[PDB]
Amino acid sequence: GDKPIWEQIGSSFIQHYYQLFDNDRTQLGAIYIDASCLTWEGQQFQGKAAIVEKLSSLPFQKIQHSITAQDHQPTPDSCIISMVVGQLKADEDPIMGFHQMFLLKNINDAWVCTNDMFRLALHNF
Amino acid sequence: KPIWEQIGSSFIQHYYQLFDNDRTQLGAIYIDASCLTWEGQQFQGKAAIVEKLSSLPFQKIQHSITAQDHQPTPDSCIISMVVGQLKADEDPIMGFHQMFLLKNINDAWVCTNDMFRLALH
Repeated sequence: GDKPIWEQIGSSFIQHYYQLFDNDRTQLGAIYIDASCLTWEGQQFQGKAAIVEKLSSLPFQKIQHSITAQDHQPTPDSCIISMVVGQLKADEDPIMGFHQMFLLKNINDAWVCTNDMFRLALHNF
Repeated sequence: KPIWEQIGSSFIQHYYQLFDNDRTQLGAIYIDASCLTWEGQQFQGKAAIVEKLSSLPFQKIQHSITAQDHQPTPDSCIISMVVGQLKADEDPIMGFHQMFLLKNINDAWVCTNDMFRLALH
């Protein structure tokens, strides 16, 4: 009928997440649940509480993301899985590349994030 | 190391070993209803997947993993995320991103979802 639902939901989710991320990361708790997991630069965080503290604690003042590419697929358990590739610009730091992954689940008529993995692309020096 | 990391690590080892050696044998780690997104293009089902992979235009390929992250999901699956480099034949080294969703079926771990993307300079 045109665009599959996972494409629609994934895309809108991604957009909403970065907007929140780029304007007020303290509001990020809304997209996670207690059983959510976050791996940020190789470090794992379990649970909404620990996740939000971590993200709230980043030393950036101004952050801006840019998506180069996003891919979405439905999973067998009816979840939505997405892979994002893009660039980040924080404060006066140099532009960095990153990759992000999200696993979405519909809970209570709502799509929430149960798994989030983020890793920066390092410059080969 | 946590259980999920042990499984993820092995799977990837398995995957790239096959990829780099006998890619026509990759079917072994997929299921009939597997899904592959390769550079933005979708390949649905084992048969489509295998053809696609077997058909890549190079003869020799080699991968190297720069970083690998693994997580367990609430529904018993495992998500494996990798960043790396590869060299195919005589082409220059290219950066890449790959992600896998692993499921335990019939007592073994298989890949149900696979997403691959080359990095841009």
